[PDB]
Amino acid sequence: PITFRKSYTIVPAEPTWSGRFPLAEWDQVGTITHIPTLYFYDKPSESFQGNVVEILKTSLSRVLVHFYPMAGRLRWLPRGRFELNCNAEGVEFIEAESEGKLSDFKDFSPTPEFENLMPQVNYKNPIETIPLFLAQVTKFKCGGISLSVNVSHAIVDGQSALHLISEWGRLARGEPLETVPFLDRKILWAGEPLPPFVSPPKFDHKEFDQPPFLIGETDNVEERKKKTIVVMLPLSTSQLQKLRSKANGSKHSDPAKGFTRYETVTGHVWRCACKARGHSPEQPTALGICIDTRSRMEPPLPRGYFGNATLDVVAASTSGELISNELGFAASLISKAIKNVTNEYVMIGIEYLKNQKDLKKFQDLYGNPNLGVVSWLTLPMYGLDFGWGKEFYTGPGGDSLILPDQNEDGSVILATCLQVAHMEAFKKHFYEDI
Ligand SMILES: CC(C)(COP(=O)(O)OP(=O)(O)OC[C@H]1O[C@@H](n2cnc3c(N)ncnc32)[C@H](O)[C@@H]1OP(=O)(O)O)[C@@H](O)C(=O)NCCC(=O)NCCS
Repeated sequence: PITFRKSYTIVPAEPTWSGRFPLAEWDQVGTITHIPTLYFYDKPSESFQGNVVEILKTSLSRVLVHFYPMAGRLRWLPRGRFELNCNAEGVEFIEAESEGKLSDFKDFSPTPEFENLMPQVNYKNPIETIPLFLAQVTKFKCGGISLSVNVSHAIVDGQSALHLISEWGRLARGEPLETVPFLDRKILWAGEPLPPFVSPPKFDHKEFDQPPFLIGETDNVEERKKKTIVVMLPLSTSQLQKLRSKANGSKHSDPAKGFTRYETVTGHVWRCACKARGHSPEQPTALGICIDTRSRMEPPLPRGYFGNATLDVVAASTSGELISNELGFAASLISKAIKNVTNEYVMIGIEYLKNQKDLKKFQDLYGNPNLGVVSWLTLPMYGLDFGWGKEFYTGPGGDSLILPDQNEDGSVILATCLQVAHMEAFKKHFYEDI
């Protein structure tokens, strides 16, 4: 319920480098729409006499000096490629008021009806009118505050978007940058040939293939149209210890290193989805894993590298093998697909994309029979202070998310997007068939 909405354009507070800015291959594939994050704050203490909206606008303007690419626009190039125009056209900031209360919210979680709180984007508009960054602050009726931030995956991954947001808070409190951004995407060979390969590369990565369809049909529009649903499913510390010890008992597990939380939960989720979808045993199925490459390259990417450095790697199996084998088998498929990602693997993946004739077939928003599990377990989300205090909740809006549980260290919450026809069976196996 919204009672006021007023929208402003924010440009950097000082002149900034202007011109044409080429993007890494990872910038131009996968998700190129906006990553949305929500932050909720309690009514500021009586101590606070600053101006909330003005603090936000002013510090955003100052932080855009150091992150000036965020203030630019995209422009299409030939062959599905695109680049950034650093033109300091600016970002959209919205100040809004509501006559709802913080206490009206049933609970806090990526949920719809929150859309009055998020700046909505019209992706059919011409590209040079679409800001890469949109923020909305909303004052509620009893003094609570909400802040949604929406930042293009076409120019950053989630790590770099949260870097931007964190520095925004720091500068609003008047203190210096924690991590200086490294902005030159040439370090990732943006718009440039890779070094020569010593040994010629074998282009055999699973993610180069297109994800399978359901065994009967020949394309996936029928599945794409079906009604889905998001449910939040907690996993307590002890449930995770059970799942993990069960997976480590399998001889596919690594000795001296167990399965991680991500590996275990993701294998469990893949098995549960397979059981719930009632596939024939031969049904191919692929699971997508986001992998941050920053520290996986040699040389590792520079500290504070600002851009997309995350790639989606695929593990694949059949529904019947996943269902019929123990949990450790599935987890070992996840773990093996992750351990494959060495420096050589990354460079071969970039070379593949450089040599593709059209990137449009790797862009825009997967589901049944396939799956994606995005780890949010290490993203520096928490403690964003502008300051009227830290937030009391923050979270994001075929993909499921593994979020940490901000109120019990080590516990997690799966944000699961599945078809309505399969959600009930999924929940049942998720807890029971532990
Ligand atoms: C692929 C990935 C998900 C695998 O995670 P993983 O299976 O936990 O394996 P890791 O090697 O990263 O970490 C092992 C353990 O040490 C911790 N850890 C290891 N390296 C770490 C690092 N560099 N920073 C923080 N924590 C780390 C992890 O939290 C994990 O702990 P857990 O088992 O208690 O959960 C992870 O490495 C990754 O790339 N994360 C990226 C998520 C992301 O960027 N998503 C947003 C995309 S827009």
